[PDB]
Amino acid sequence: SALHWRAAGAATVLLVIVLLAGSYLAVLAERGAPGAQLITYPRALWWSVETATTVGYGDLYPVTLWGRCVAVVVMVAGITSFGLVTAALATWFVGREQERRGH
Amino acid sequence: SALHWRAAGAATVLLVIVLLAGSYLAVLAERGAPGAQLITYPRALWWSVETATTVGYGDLYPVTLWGRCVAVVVMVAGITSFGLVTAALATWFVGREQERRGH
Amino acid sequence: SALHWRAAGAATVLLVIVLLAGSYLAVLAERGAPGAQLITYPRALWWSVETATTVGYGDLYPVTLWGRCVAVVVMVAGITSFGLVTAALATWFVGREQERRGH
Amino acid sequence: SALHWRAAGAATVLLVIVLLAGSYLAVLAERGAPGAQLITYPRALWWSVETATTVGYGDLYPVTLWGRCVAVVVMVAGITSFGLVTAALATWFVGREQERRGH
Amino acid sequence: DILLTQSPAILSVSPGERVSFSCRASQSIGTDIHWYQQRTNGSPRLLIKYASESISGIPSRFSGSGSGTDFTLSINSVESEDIANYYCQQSNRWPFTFGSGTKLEI
Amino acid sequence: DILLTQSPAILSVSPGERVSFSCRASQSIGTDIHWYQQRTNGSPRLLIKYASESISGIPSRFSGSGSGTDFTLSINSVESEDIANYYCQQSNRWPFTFGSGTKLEI
Ligand code: NI
Repeated sequence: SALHWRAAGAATVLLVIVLLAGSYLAVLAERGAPGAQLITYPRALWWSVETATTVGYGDLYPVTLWGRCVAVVVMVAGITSFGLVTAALATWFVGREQERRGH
Repeated sequence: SALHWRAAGAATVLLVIVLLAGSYLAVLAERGAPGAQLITYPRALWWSVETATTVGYGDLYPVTLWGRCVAVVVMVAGITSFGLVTAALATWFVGREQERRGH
Repeated sequence: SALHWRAAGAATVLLVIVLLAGSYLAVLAERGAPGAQLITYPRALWWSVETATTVGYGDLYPVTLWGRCVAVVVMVAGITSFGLVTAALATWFVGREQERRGH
Repeated sequence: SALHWRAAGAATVLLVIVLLAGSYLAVLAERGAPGAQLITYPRALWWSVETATTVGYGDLYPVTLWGRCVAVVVMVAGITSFGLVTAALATWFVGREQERRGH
Repeated sequence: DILLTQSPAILSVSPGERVSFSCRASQSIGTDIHWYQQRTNGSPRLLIKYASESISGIPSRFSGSGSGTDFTLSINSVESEDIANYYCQQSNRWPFTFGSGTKLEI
Repeated sequence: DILLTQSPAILSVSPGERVSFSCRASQSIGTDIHWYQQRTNGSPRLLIKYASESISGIPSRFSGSGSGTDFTLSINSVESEDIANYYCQQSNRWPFTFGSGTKLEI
């Protein structure tokens, strides 16, 4: 089927995977760091979504080098996904228009 | 009329709907949770807009599982909308260019 | 000249205008509100940029109905602009590709 | 090779450069300002990424006119890059579709 | 649970003088502070909302001020009909709470 | 309402010595702190803005320092013309406020 639709959805399974692994790696990297708050899975999951969507409320964030390395990956996955859908909706609107005109 | 323009606007009615329902569901889910601040409609509405646009100032955010579930929906609606317009403005600029050249 | 390039730049003059008016209207609406921090032009300008780019650090944000109404406009201008450029860079990459292939 | 792919990657070297210079200029501009927190390179680097991706957690932000001027550049580089990739993924999905149909 | 403290518990003033009741929150609540009046054997009556906003029907001599943790409810020209118990209540964080109350006395 | 406290209220110093006035805010205001000088029967005069920034025309012996809640206004080599009342004022949060003032005395 349509490429743009493959990667869009594919990026949605991937994002979810990174979102779950993120929560796990986050806790693992933050525990051991005095004052760290990203230390239990449940909220660590909420932190991931927050990050991936760049909403960043600031109620939770990493303080260790690895937690942050983990954050950069979640952010990038979030941003790459949300942008690979947009690029998909564009290839779709362009295709439909191209037919409502002649081609 | 033009598809890309239908969904763009349609996503704008939808977003507004999610924005209002969001405010309502937010309060409903957060009240009962000690320390929660998303507890009155007016500000809960300001929280929605904040979320939808991923500006997240951090002055208000959910602390309950359902408030957060509600937040994920508002965020996603905000992001999907703001990206369905971009994909629309692209199908528009592509159409005009395609005529200022020959096709 | 090219439409997509007109609106992109045009949205850049507009954004700057909204960014300046934003700073002015922000102060005007926030002063008078006990505890408000968006009360001097200089920082109010930094707040605008922050908002327009949805970076929201949370060091400054509106607390009055009008300040927030002002914020929604800045956010939307920021988001519409930054998305009207992307849609422009797309019409550009699509045009160049369409020639490096045959059309 | 493909233009859209040149600028996308090119914007990725540029972004990294701005990200590193950002960290350096940030410290340089913030030190000397009482109460400033963007004062050591390591975290200043984490601040850059945060900014570039507009995730803004609010754990670190500039307080001097120059730090902020530096922030506006990082934000814009981040936003322009992340949008020049999207515009690239669009020129790619549009090209593949245009062949899976006839052209 | 936010703790609103109203001290003094009793207030003595002379007819016509300006009086002021204090309410202080255990934490910053912005302006989410609201005042109520309760006379002998009556129910509470909203006097001020959001620290300073006026209510329709309440005598112009009633005013409010404050932010964060310090709030003040004032009454220009204390009369008869003002004799009563005053309470403050916050909406900032759940659950809502009430002050210990302050009794006005002429 | 931010509360700026200036203690001591009076300051005694010997000609030529270094003197320092304290101002402390009830909360963190960053550097939004500004100093004013007021001599007998005169109006206030801006001496320092944003805690440490200098003003054109003010003697180089006047300086300022601080952040958050603790601010200091200093004067290297206290003279005659320095005899006066000193006030601090904040712009961080609305409404602006003023310190209780400190009187210099040689
Ligand atoms: Ni064609």
